[PDB]
Amino acid sequence: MASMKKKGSVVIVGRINLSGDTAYAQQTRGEEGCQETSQTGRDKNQVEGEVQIVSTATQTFLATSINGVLWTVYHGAGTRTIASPKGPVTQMYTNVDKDLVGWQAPQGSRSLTPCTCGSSDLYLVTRHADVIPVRRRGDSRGSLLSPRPISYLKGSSGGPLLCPAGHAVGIFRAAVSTRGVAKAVDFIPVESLETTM
Ligand SMILES: COc1ccc2nc(C)c(O[C@@H]3C[C@H]4C(=O)N[C@]5(C(=O)NS(=O)(=O)C6(C)CC6)C[C@H]5/C=C\CCCCC[C@H](NC(=O)OCC5(C)CC5)C(=O)N4C3)nc2c1
Ligand SMILES: [Zn+2]
Repeated sequence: MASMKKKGSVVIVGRINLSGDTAYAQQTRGEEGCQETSQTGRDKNQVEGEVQIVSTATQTFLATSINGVLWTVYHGAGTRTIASPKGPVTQMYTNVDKDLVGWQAPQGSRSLTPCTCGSSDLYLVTRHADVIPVRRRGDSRGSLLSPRPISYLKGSSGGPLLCPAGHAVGIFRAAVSTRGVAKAVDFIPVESLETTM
């Protein structure tokens, strides 16, 4: 069929700045430039940092570099390429059973180190640069110390859960809610990433 369309690439549209004493979101590309970059797959913007804000034509979420792989959720990215300076980059990891995908980390990004602390005092980083204390409750669950409406977590899948030392403990996947209040989060453990690799 000569009519059949191709889905666009995932596009980096900003980042969560964790460099200093204050966490804050930065936008690096507007909606229109995102639209064109998604269709061409050609993204000339400089990439920095560990947590990227990413978008498709219809969804926005996060992606996190750990050990030289930019990781995110399958329910956001599907099987899509990511835009890069030389054109679309095909996924190097895809696992729908884990809700997980990964591409080679962009040039200029910084990678988080996988946590080996065994600590259960975690920190979730959201797309609004909120740093949310989370107590680990199992291999893939943690409770929010201060619950809040799921609205505040929407769009943060693909972001990191970090240990007190700033290592990557997991990738935020799903919210566990009661009457619209997020009491707990479900995440992909970093060990599951390390095994996928
Ligand atoms: C298609 O192929 C696949 C393969 C595997 C897969 N595996 C999943 C677990 C999954 O789940 C769905 C997406 C996910 C998010 O919503 N993810 C974010 C998020 O932010 N997404 S997002 O906005 O960035 C978006 C949509 C990308 C743009 C983090 C939340 C934030 C708010 C959630 C509010 C309402 C939703 C509450 C819900 N809860 C829950 O399902 O609990 C289950 C469990 C743990 C047993 C009890 C929930 O979280 N999700 C539902 N889809 C798939 C799909
Ligand atoms: Zn650690």
